[PDB]
Amino acid sequence: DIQMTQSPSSLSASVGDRVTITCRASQDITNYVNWFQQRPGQAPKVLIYGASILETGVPSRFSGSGSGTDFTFTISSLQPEDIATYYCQQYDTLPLTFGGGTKVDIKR
Amino acid sequence: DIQMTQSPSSLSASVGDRVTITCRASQDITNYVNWFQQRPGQAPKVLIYGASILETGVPSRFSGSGSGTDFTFTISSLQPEDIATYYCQQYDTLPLTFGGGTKVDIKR
Amino acid sequence: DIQMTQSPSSLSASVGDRVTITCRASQDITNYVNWFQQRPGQAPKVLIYGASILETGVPSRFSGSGSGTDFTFTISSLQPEDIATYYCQQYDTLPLTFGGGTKVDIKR
Amino acid sequence: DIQMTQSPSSLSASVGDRVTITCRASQDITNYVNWFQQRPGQAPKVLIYGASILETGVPSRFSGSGSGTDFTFTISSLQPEDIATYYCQQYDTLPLTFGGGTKVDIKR
Repeated sequence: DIQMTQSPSSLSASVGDRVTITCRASQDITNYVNWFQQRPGQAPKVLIYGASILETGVPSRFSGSGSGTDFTFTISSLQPEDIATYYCQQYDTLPLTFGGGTKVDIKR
Repeated sequence: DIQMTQSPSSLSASVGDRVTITCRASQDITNYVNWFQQRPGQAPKVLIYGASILETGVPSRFSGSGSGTDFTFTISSLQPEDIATYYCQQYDTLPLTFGGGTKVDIKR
Repeated sequence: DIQMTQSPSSLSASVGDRVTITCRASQDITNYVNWFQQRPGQAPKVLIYGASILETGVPSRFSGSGSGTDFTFTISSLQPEDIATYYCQQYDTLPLTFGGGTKVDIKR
Repeated sequence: DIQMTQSPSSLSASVGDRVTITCRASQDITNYVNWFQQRPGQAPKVLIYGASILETGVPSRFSGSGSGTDFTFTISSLQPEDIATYYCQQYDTLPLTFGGGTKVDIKR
């Protein structure tokens, strides 16, 4: 359908680091991308929608960009609370496919 | 902001057993409900879209029904391999929202 | 002295992915940065010197940039041979300090 | 391209023992030799620079000598914690090059 390739699949970094996650769509999805945060045992939580629109009450350290086939999710300055798996989801054409996830770990 | 309520939050079924999980919408979403299967350590996989339409290559023991606000998801005979967390997601109104998920487990 | 902060400290990706590694220097180092590749049990091998100069016989998929305090190492398209730990080293002021390394793993 | 030859490639010493590793330069590098300690899973750490100058906070059982092309690195009494791979690096001529390293181990 529309394939979302997400990289890296895992990353470990330290607090205050910049974290960049990408998503490449199989075809032009314009800016129909959701970025979700999923803490363990939780349900994916909308961070960014419309590829670059931050959901109300989401720290400004999270940002997204791109259009077309290449999207970027940036965590400006990793904070101890950010441990989780991040996902991109295209909502352009059904089925609304998800990239593979990026497991973010924070080193002591 | 459509809230999606899902139950039960956890289950423990013996393989062979039938499973029904529901999603109640905080409003009329017609039939725009995605049902996902999230395996442990993997990304959410589309099982059903359009509330009842099965995805290509999805086992038929999986069925979806509902229209409006109430939706049901059924696994006809829990397989050893159905163990995962299932989620409903609304695609009516932006931003797309998920229900809390249901953690389906197998007993011994 | 001069502190090189490198992120991420670990990453796992797939073949054909773009990989971006950064190094932030404590102070202006101009373009006095070495990027090394270290396969297990091996000695660090110079990939890039002068921050952006590729060492003779190094695949063009490896590139580097930046000046001042922010340097980037990019692997254009990860290849199965690239499994290793990557390091930045500043050679501006003694002692010639190393960033913390990025362990690159490739998922099947 | 200065080649740096280092020996031995491996050692196995009993704690208390004295250790000498050398680095022969493929040419005259005066005294620009770095000696690094690379612990298992960590980045290279500067022990000696300027061939013989000890780094701030470095144990004195570590000494460096040589000028020209031949350099020696000595650990006066191998500590349980000296287990690592040591490396010499020339900083005379670009690009900076490392010797093959010496994997110092402790016996039982």
